[PDB]
Amino acid sequence: VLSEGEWQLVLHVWAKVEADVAGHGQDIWIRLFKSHPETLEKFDRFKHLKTEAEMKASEDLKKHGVTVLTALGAILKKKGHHEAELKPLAQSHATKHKIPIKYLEFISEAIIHVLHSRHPGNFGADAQGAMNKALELFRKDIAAKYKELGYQG
Ligand code: HEM
Repeated sequence: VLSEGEWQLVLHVWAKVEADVAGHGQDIWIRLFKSHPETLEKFDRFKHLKTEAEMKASEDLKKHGVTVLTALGAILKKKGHHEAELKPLAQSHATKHKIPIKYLEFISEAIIHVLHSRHPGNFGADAQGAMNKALELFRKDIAAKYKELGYQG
């Protein structure tokens, strides 16, 4: 359980991210694919991209980034009361896409790296600690759902 003070730090920096959802989406997925190439293999729709240049020019990848950040933003705004939002996400990622928990850890790392680079003034040590706590809560609850659904993860 996070304290109200910790949620405030998380939503304060997220408000800045919302000023340019598409741009943040691009930086995050590009950071992930470059740092962990194996994650790209899970997208039959993007597995052909060979360079950072091709990724940055992809309109479809940009669109998907917006979809992903909008879904994550809705969860964070619930401040822990996200049971209803997690069910459909857990089902599709465990049963259809087959995404291991380890890959959710990799994208959490990419999110923190991008926020640190673009928002240093609003992402100091205390704020980073609060964001890590929020993302750990997310992964913990998704993992529990994965188990109930029959996927090891
Ligand atoms: C930050 C956590 C993530 C969020 C909030 C998220 C959200 C979503 C959403 C909303 C969709 C579309 C609806 C659906 O199929 O459920 C989606 C699709 C998908 N996600 Fe995720 N996702 C996350 C992490 C990942 C990761 C780490 C991978 C793989 C490395 C992944 C792979 C996929 C794939 C393959 C699809 C289908 C794309 C397509 O072919 O159109 N997701 N995700």
